[PDB]
Amino acid sequence: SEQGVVEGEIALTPIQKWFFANNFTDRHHWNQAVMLFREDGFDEGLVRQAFQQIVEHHDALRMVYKQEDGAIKQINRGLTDERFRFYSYDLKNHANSEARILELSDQIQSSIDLEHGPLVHVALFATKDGDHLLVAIHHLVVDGVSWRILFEDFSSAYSQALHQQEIVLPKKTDSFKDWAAQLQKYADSDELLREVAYWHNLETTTTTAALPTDFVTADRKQKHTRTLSFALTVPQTENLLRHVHHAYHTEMNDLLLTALGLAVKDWAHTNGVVINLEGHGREDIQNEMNVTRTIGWFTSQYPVVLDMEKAEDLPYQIKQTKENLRRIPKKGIGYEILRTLTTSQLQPPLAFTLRPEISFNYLGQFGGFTFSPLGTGQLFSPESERVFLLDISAMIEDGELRISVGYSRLQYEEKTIASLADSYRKHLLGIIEHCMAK
Repeated sequence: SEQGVVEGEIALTPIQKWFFANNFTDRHHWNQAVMLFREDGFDEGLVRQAFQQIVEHHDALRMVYKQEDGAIKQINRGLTDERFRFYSYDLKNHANSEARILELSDQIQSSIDLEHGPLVHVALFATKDGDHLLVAIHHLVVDGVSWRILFEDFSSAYSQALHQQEIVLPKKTDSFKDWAAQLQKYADSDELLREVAYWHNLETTTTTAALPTDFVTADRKQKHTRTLSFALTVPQTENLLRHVHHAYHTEMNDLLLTALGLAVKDWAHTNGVVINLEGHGREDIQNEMNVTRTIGWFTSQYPVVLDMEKAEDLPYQIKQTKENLRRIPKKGIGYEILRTLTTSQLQPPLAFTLRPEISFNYLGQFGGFTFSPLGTGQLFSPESERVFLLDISAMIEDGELRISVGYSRLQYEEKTIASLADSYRKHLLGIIEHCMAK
């Protein structure tokens, strides 16, 4: 892994190709953001010095996207242009802090220039009760794991800055340019060709059953998106984290998907649902690649087929799903590589016919700052089109496993969604109390 400054054109990864093929409205407004807080406040001269080193260290944050001849070309720029856009607000005397911060946050969320950059927007909101720091980055160069690297490096860069040290960050891992270059070689490799029989077997043995909606609409705009969330108590979560795993020796994704399949069964009255599960995507694509400290959009999407044939036997149900995901090779990273990067007609005719309507994503459990209670503002454009009928996220914060279901109000009433969420909880509690008795 080189430690210099990476420049030049990079190839579009499958998750990047999937973003452009959707043809979103205002595709420049499609970000991920976090809002930080510090009671004693931030120093803007130190925040700028930290981000000046972060964007120089992580070369993927200097990316721009050009639409020449209709095709899209992403170039990793050098240290010649601006590395980030900064916003400074002095709201120490203002009346309403939340309504003013949220209003300014949304404007910063929608002002990302994709062709000329920069893709990183940093906003500092100074109030009478501390300083709020908003960090909004376009989703094309960041994902969940990349944000954990950001929290580590920024907390270290800001620490070295106040101690009047020259900011020294850990050694660079493989660049995002090297990953995408190796991704095409692994795409045309023969190890990936050994997966075609599995994905082809999956696409032919499944029976599609459309999920019921309260209403039918052709308006998939993001402005109609609402979220219904439920959380578990911190004794229920630690039981799920420390006392229920090694009875079946499962992982987090096994128990969360088992209770999800039974929830859809008690809610939509089905026995088979195809879920669009998302993985970290930092798997072994040969060449001994290392992307532990690499920031980028590595998200891998692949359909998972849940079976609710016999929901009475919960022991048989958990073992059914646990062994269902073990059958998947390399965490499904090879699925969309086969439909976006592979340059050969695969000997078994793979058609990619599975169209999942539910998306699942487990973000994981979430040291110098603190996270602000304020929101980040609208992350997508209000005119942006919805891709999935239901977006189900899962994260652990403050010792509480908190599930969130995203839906459109033009398709579901909040009561229909609340039934699926209450059915999802009555199975999560049933699993932890069943796995703790074993």
